[PDB]
Amino acid sequence: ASLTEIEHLVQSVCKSYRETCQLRLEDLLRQRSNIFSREEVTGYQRKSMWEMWERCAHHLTEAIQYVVEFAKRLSGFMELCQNDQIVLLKAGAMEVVLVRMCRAYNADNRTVFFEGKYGGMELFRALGCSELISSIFDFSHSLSALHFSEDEIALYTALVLINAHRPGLQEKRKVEQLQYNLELAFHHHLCKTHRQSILAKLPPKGKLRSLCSQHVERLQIFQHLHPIVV
Ligand SMILES: CCS(=O)(=O)c1ccc(CC(=O)Nc2ccc(C(C)(C)C(=O)Nc3ccccc3)cc2)cc1
Repeated sequence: ASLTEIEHLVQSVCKSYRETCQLRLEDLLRQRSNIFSREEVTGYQRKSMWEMWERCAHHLTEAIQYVVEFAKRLSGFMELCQNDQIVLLKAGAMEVVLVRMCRAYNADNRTVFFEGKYGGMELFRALGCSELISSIFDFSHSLSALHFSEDEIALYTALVLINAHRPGLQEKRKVEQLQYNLELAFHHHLCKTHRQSILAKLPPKGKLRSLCSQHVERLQIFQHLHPIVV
């Protein structure tokens, strides 16, 4: 893999992320002053846990759909067998969402974009799972503070997804080769942008898995068997 191949692969992954990022970064940041009022917050707190889990699942499933599309545009991804595609997506899509969603987090007032406005962790009271939400907010606070560029998000989320250690993979060696090229690209690009300092600051990969797994443990009771097309 020449300089040209790596630098192509960078530009390419950043293309596919931009065409699938769901909400423009620009819009997210401008909407930061649009904050839920105390009345609006109380409205969400009073909702049943069934309705809140349903709404949140719906928004997560939409976010996953845009991640499927991102994966469908990674060159390498389609070359894999139907089984591994599904395996990487089942395991990975939600972890990508978690990373992506840090774009919708405002560290100044500890709020997240949700149904057209910004609100704090208190919006989600009715869900019951306060430890989890706090962990998600702490994680996002942490990721927020190192100012991931959009291309950094693209390169990083591509590696979140293209992970050769996922159990169930039938063509593991192929995923490794692809994981390896995405690593060269990420590192290459960090080098050119003088951003190599973020590497030691990234979360451990087991952290994404655990937050997303903890999530699904407290969601299992309300939602399972989600249709999600490829
Ligand atoms: C993700 C792409 S994006 O364009 O940046 C974006 C699109 C749409 C939205 C609006 C939007 O769905 N907000 C939203 C949705 C859910 C949650 C909660 C309920 C806390 C949640 O469960 N978060 C979570 C995320 C990943 C993994 C596990 C849990 C909080 C906020 C926000 C950001």
